[PDB]
Amino acid sequence: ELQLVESGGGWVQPGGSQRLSCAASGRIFRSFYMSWVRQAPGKGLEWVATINQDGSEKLYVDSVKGRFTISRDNAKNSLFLQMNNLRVEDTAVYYCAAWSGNSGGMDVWGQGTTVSVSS
Amino acid sequence: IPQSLDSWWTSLNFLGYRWMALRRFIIFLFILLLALIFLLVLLDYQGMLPVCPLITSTGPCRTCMTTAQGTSMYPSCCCTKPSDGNCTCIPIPSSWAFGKFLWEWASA
Amino acid sequence: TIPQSLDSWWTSLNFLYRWMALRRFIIFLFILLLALIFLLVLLDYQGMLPVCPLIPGSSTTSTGPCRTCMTMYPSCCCTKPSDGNCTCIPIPSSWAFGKFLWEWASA
Amino acid sequence: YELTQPPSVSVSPGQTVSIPCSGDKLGNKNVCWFQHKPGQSPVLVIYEVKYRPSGIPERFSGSNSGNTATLTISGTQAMDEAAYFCQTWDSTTVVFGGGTRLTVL
Repeated sequence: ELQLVESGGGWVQPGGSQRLSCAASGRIFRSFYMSWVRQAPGKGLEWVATINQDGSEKLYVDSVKGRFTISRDNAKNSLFLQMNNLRVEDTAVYYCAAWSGNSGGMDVWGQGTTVSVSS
Repeated sequence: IPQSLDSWWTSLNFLGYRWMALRRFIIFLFILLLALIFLLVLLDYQGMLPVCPLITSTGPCRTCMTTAQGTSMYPSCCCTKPSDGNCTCIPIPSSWAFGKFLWEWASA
Repeated sequence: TIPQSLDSWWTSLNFLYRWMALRRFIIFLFILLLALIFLLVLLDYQGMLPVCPLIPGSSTTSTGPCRTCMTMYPSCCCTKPSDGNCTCIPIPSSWAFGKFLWEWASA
Repeated sequence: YELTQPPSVSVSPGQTVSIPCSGDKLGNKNVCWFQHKPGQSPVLVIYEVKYRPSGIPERFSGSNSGNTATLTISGTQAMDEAAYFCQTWDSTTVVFGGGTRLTVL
């Protein structure tokens, strides 16, 4: 099916910016919705962002509205989430999920890139 | 291609040019019809012919995905709610949807 | 009766026993295929051939999932990941197969 | 949207666990269940309340009755031990549950 590999995670000071990249392998990436879901350290899953096929509809959770920008490009088959001005509570592991049409939910998931905002 | 079919037919019979061209054109029309029906069969084989099988019980409705771009989403389930049926939703198969609809239609 | 007339017409075009039987049989097969094609066209016109049109993106989305079946004609649709509700479009009664193929060819 | 799960439920191998997911009006909504294992990506276990993706063992099943949902696991194998999150849609934002830790004794 789809091989999703995230990247772009590392130590950053508070208020910095990161660009997490999910490099989906396969043309079928173009058809599905994608989403970024963060599991905070020692906490449960938390939804971050959702993107449709073309990018007309971009949905964020109330905690990150106005700070994160989800986007995708279909020529390179990649899903980029740009987080700006991170807060100390945004530390998490961000997962790239795909809403496959043969599943009915976030069935295809990526490794999970460990963001770490700290002093 | 039409020449081979014409030769085959005249051989079956016995194993001016305008009407020969007319016979060739009718042969080409038949070949085109066969090609069209074969194309329909192939597209159904590949399962992008969303013929939902009806004519009971419920089923899953999956996520919406767009086929070959176009902002239009390929349907995943077929839903009906009469005024007193409680409504049912049956998924469209990835197998021969048209063929299955024809079969479970011709059964009754 | 029809196959003999058909091969006689073909002979007339040509000329300005087992072979005859085989020719009649292949003509019978071809005319049966054409008859089934016409039957499919008739069924499509009458409306008894549900083919799903591709769901428009501009769909307003329902107030609940498909299983609630909230706004019903035999529509077909899929659950939208945006809000968990599903965007449904009725099957066109008049020419479902034809309209779906026209949409497919338009892209 | 307050969506609640027990902190953890544990059983011996063999019994059947009914993980609850209590949320208001949850009967109207459809619920998905994800299985997250420490160090592995989440796995979609149930979608549309009662339906399993291809490859998910038939042990898993889902249920919904009023303002609550349930994930039923039968014949708990030694691998099943994981965290289980129930997810729904408030209006347009997906809310996940707290997540219950199933441990195989």
